[PDB]
Amino acid sequence: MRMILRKPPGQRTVDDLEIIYDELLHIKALSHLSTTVKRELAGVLIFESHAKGGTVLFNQGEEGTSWYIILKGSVNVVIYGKGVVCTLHEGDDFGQLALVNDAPRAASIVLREDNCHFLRVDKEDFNRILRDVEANTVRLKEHDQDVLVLEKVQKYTVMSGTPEKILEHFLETIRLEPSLNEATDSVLNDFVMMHCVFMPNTQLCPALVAHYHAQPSQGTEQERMDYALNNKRRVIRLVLQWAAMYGDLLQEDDVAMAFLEEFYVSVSDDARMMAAFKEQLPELEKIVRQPIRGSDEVLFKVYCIDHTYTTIRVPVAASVKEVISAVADKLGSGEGLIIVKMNSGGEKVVLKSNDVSVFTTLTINGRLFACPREQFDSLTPLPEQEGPTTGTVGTFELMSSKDLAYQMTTYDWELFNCVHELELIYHTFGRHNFKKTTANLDLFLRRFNEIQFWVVTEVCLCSQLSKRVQLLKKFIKIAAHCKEYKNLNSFFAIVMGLSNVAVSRLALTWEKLPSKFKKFYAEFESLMDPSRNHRAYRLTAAKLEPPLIPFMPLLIKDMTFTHEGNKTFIDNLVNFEKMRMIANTARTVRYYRSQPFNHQDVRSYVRQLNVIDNQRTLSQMSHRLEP
Amino acid sequence: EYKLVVLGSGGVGKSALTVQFVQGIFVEKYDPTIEDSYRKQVQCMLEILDTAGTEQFTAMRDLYMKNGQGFALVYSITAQSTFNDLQDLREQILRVKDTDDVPMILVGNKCDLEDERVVGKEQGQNLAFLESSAKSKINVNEIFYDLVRQ
Ligand SMILES: Nc1ncnc2c1ncn2[C@@H]1O[C@@H]2COP(=O)(O)O[C@H]2[C@H]1O
Repeated sequence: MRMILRKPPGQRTVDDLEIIYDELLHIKALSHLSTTVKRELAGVLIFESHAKGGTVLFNQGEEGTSWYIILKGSVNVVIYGKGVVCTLHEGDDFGQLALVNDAPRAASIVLREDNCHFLRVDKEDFNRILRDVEANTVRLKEHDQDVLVLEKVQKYTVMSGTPEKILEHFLETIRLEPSLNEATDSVLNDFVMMHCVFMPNTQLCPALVAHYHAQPSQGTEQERMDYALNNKRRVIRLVLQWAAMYGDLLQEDDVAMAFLEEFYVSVSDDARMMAAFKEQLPELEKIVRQPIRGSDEVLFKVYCIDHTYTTIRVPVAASVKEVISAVADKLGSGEGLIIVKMNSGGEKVVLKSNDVSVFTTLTINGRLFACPREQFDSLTPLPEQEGPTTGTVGTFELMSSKDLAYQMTTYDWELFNCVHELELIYHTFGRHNFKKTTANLDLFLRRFNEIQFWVVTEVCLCSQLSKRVQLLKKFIKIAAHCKEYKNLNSFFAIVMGLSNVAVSRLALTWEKLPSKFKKFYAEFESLMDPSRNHRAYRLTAAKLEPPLIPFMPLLIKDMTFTHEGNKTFIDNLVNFEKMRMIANTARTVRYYRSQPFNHQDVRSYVRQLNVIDNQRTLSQMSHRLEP
Repeated sequence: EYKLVVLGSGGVGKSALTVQFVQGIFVEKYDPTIEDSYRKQVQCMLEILDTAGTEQFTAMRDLYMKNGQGFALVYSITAQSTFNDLQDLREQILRVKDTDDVPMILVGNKCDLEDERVVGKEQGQNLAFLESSAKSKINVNEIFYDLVRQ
């Protein structure tokens, strides 16, 4: 029997094959497999034996060549920096990770006791027979606690796990090979982008340091020196991807910068000893409208009930609590202030002490107020919030439809490029949870409303009917040119401004419009059809090539519903399926900005719009133009 | 074909209700980027147009109001502000639609937590009405049943 299972694959007799197969029916590790697969395994399963407890089956960092099933005895699973992580017993199997992923062994396997017997399947036979059917779901345990769930959906992907184990997995499976230089920069990208949700820099940086200096406990001197070198190379890759992701944003994180400066010294010192990291050390050396930083300072006016104000000097990322303290400083206070946003229409929101970077979350004409709670209901808007009272048609009517659209798209691109991928993450999962600004995203999202209300404002401030028909004609044209430049955001903003109740009301203006532009607009209005998950827009944008500005409100919607629709923690483990979904939606923005884009008077007007955002005012203006 | 619209302020559970109706949180992953994301079949097909996450974009609710045929005016019972905010939305529908009467439903979400409750049942009685819960599956389907009747 043992001699039978020791015979090579092409040496076993028909009777040998039949007697083995009967025994495989008693192995629970093979019970889920089909009859076809099981009889193929009868001519492939090698018997292996070891006498001495403490014998090492394989080392962590070694290339994997075999999958094992335990017949008799037990083994320790040993991971560098953790020691014995768990013990595998009679009936358990191991070693499929390295074979499926084509990655080094994630752990060492060491005999726990004397006289251990194993059934083994070698690499070539495993890929032929088992790769598509064996171990489609793998849940790894450490100290009887579930620590990682991998699923074959071709390598394994992380479904869930602990932050530490997820990082450990993503490190272990970094592809170093130069031909695979972008095929790893995409796998790590999910972790690198999303870590702030489940493993902030305060944990990640210490973990990276511990990983970098972790030495092997198994193998000869040469083997150990090799395992450690590749480990170090992999950690460096991670750090490079992490530093590239953040870019200039590292300045907001003292822990992250302190780590990067210390990490660089460690790599430099190791390079002087081992003569290695020749490619990666100079890349690490480089790292060691403009985008607004959280550490930037703003002069912001906070108003009192009587409409006098204080100018406070605080960081962009300052909390409401810090704002209150700055106002209480300049005014001298111990009188229980609250901060409240107010619209042009009188609508008020009390801000929590918890709220961070609120300056850019205001409406177009919103102002910030400080008062005791009993003053809240008596607050009234400033005259400055109510917008212009005369139009600017005389100015921009003398400008080309094409030129306006171009200068709009140029400015939109500057604003869109200022937005960091991480700002989309902070905005979705909530600013207060990160203490970071989303100021660049906030201002770009505000521009949608700015363009929308610009249209409504100009139409409603145009008393002459004949000129008002010319405005509708011009806006439709500007919208069309914006769509040509693939600026879909400003396109939908103009079309929605036209669809506004104040504008759509003007029957005498719409009736007197040429059927050509009435046809144009009807097509534009159908592009925003919400039917079948905004199918009309989604297909339009899918047809377009990279350099484009997407319909931002829908992107924010996708992001919101991914977060509220899916849980961040499943069974106390990080739901990485969700993390991967959020990351894909954010990378969508990276795809849109992957390619670059191809009259001072026109530039000035477009970048300095004055807008009425008070809907009641705009309706009243519309009702007196055409009763 | 039918189109229903979920309106209300932020932090009210609009999105939680929408997902809990069309599919269900946890049991299945929720992908909001595919055609059938907001569509469910009950014998008629419902398209839910939710203003969750887009509240700052006034044009987005208006477009949804225009295309809508039934309206869910959702508020929270942990927040005083949210029932007060419903007066405006009610009127805003009767301006984009350009009609005289629109079939709608009032919804008081988040009933499951009573120890944090500050609003009462009393207020929403006179303006149907439910004290539904998205996270506790209370009256979730009810909300979207009534609108198809009306
Ligand atoms: N917690 C764990 N972490 C890593 N590997 C484990 C764990 N528990 C069991 N193993 C098995 O140990 C094997 C070590 O080599 P592989 O990476 O090929 O595949 C691994 C798994 O099959």
